Amino acid sequence: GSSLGTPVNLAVLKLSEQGVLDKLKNKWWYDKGECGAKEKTSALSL
Amino acid sequence: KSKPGVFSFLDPLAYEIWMCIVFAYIGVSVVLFLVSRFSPY
Repeated sequence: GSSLGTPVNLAVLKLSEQGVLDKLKNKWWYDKGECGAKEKTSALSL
Repeated sequence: KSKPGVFSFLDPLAYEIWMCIVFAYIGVSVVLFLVSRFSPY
């Protein structure tokens, strides 16, 4: 019964369509992420 | 300018491998000598 249902539905839909949520996910998962995404060859061992 | 070391041609194989190669050479030679010159045939 809250008057906030339709506005929040439309807000999340608008954000998804324009691309805000994806950017935030990139910001808090991949960016702000420690390890992102060549080593010299080693001599053979016994 | 990394100056390559003399005996850098040994770098592909570790020091232990060369050591044990020498040891195995000696053992092979001795075992061959033995198994060839023991039996009074």
